[PDB]
Amino acid sequence: KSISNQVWKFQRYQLIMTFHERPVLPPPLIIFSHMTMIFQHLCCRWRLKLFITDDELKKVHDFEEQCIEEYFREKDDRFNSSNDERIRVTSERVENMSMRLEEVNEREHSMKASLQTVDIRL
Amino acid sequence: GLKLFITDDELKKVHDFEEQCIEEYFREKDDRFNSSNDERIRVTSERVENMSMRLEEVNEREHSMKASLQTVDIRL
Amino acid sequence: RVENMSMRLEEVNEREHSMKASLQTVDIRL
Amino acid sequence: ASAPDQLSLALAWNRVDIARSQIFIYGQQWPVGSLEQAMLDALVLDRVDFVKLLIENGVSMHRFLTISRLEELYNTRHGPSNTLYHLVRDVKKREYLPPDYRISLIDIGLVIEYLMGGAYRCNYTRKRFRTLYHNLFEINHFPFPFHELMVWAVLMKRQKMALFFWQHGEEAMAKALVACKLCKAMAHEASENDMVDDISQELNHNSRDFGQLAVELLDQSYKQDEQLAMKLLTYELKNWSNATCLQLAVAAKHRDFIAHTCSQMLLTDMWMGRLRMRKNSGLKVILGILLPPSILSLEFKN
Amino acid sequence: FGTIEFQGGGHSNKAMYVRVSFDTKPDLLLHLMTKEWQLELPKLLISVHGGLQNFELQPKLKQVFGKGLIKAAMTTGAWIFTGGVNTGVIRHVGDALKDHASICTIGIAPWGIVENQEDLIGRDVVRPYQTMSNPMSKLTVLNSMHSHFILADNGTTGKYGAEVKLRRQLEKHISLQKINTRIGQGVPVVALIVEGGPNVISIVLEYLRDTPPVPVVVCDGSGRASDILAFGHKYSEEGGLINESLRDQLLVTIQKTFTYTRTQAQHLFIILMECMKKKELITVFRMGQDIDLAILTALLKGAN
Repeated sequence: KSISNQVWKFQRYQLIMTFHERPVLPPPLIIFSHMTMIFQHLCCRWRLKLFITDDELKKVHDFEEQCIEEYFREKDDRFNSSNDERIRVTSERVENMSMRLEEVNEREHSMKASLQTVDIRL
Repeated sequence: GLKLFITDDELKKVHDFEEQCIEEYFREKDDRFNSSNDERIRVTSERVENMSMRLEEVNEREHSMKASLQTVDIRL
Repeated sequence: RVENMSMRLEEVNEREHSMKASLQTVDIRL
Repeated sequence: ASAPDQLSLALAWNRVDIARSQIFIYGQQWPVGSLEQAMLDALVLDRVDFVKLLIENGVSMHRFLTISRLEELYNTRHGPSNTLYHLVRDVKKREYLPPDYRISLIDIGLVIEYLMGGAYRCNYTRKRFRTLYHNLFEINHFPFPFHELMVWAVLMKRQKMALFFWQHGEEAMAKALVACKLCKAMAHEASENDMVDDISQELNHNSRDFGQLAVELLDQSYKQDEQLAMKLLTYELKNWSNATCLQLAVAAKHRDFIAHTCSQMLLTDMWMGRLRMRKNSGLKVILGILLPPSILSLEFKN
Repeated sequence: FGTIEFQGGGHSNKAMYVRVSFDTKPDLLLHLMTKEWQLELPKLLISVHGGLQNFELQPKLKQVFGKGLIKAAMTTGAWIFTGGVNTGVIRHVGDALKDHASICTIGIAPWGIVENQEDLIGRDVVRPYQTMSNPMSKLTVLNSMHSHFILADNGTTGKYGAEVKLRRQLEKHISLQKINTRIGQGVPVVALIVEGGPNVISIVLEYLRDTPPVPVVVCDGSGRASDILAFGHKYSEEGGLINESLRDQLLVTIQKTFTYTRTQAQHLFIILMECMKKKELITVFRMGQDIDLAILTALLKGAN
């Protein structure tokens, strides 16, 4: 049921189009319709496709550029705002926090020794 | 039947009860939002961001410290 | 804990602004 | 050394942070033809960020690309394996070979009417392009060369570049569907020639990847502007064999694209026909089937 | 004149331009920027200023500055009004526009200092232009990814100052006509100062001592003149009352950040007190919110 309740929605397109190109003349009255076929085919011998032109085509191409740009921007947003990569970036920067603070404590330890060495002055 | 007719005084008390309930409902909602896990992760992350910038800034500016203090030691 | 870090680092940084004041004031003497 | 034999090694070294500042650097005077043969290398070298390095450099990927440039790019045994070589032999046998077999463009095109299937007579099989195959082997310049590199990446299954050629270009809804059915299609002939089934595993995975990308480009474009998404789904794809996105998605049998709300209310419109009625359907129209005079009391449209 | 087509420098863009003598009629430049260039009249001008030399800042100072200027240009549909060549503050607003893109950016440069002068010749012709920027030659290429450009020769090579008066009178001209809202103001010219040197103190004096009083915004955290305006701004009380300890701290950062002498520092301090008289028309953006609030607070203040 989980497949078939959209498989019929897919099978709408085959259903829509097979009638739409089928001879819209009556099914048991085509006696007159085949006759309309062979007549029109030989008489003209002697005698969904919107078919847009370059104005709209340019107003559709630049639309799709906004759609594909904003898509690839938006994908990056869910990756950089959902919890998994939030933990990843916070843990990795705390990695670097432990090295930068390491610098700060040991370097200011020698700065406290330099303040006492400046007490050997005034 | 269930349409209990009610006089003004009681109507002020049911209004007071109802306004106290709406304000406490939005209070219980905003501390559910502010103590839920995601929000804690989101704030901690942004905090860490500012921490990263500044602690690095303390590192470079102390570097200016240790150079200046050594230069002051050179003048004594 | 990181709440306490933010307040603390804030105090260390404004303090070290005061330390730049001390370093330049000692540079005035020499 | 000079920059022409610098990048030979740098593209071989695969270090994005070496020639981004070096090899090409303000002050270096680049020769002629060295970058364009370095693209002829890079596409086969599966250079994902190095092709886009040379694009940001300003290789006009248009002017670079010629008729026998794509040919030279198809006749190379470098990179990953080519299912191409199994197909070039399947479709020539369908029409009527030593490792010197020349993979003719119209054969890559034949692979097209075989794999994509259906009608879909490709642009290469055009009698107009057929006279330039004999007259050449700005004619070599392609109108929209982006598209012929899109087909290039997916034939030799090079998927890192196949996602790269897709954010750059036009008709991206079309290229998503064309690549999706074409890669479901290689997932058919890989089982037909009985190659190692792990390619069929990841070409069903790549076919479904282009499959989600067609959908999240569709529901994306829906909430931007719904009426103009109609024009995208219906207009003639002159480059992609004079076709239509719904005509190629049912060709793909990509069920989920057909079922997304946008294509469904398009389909309902066409089922309603030139009618606005859209209310108590079935019963009102069946009164018009039997009785003529009810017809005048329906809301049509224009 | 014509169109500049960039090879290299990231995405390919076409930034059409003209060559201008530095004393042209700005009214015909307004006819130019409405008809031949075909630009709409905005409701905001930022005039971004700084030192002519390259510099670097703190990282999210760059992020806040990069986001805020273009986000202002999106909330107002503003015409940003820059200094042209790819140095310093103008390289930074170039990185700012590279940070979003997705606007109406105009740069005015000297033709005498742009690299590849003889390459830059045309008559209404699309010309391929290079991002080739030799460090050996002192000639500096213009900023790449803008959309409009005026290259302005004074005849000589290697000097500034010929475009400052043109910039001043051109934005004076653009502020003289009635704005599109047309209630009794021009376009609100607002002057952003990231860092800046000694001359930007006299340019903010040319901005403040002006009718209309141009709302200027200074940017803190950047350096040089901006931090000493900040030092006179936070420790100000009732305006011009500034004592001597931070005066000497300011004078040793004028003698170390600017490396001036003692009398040059005292002279520039006289100019600093003359500028610190007016504290309300300046708006001091400080780091710690973007320059959105800074530019639009100043917009309203000088909208008057």
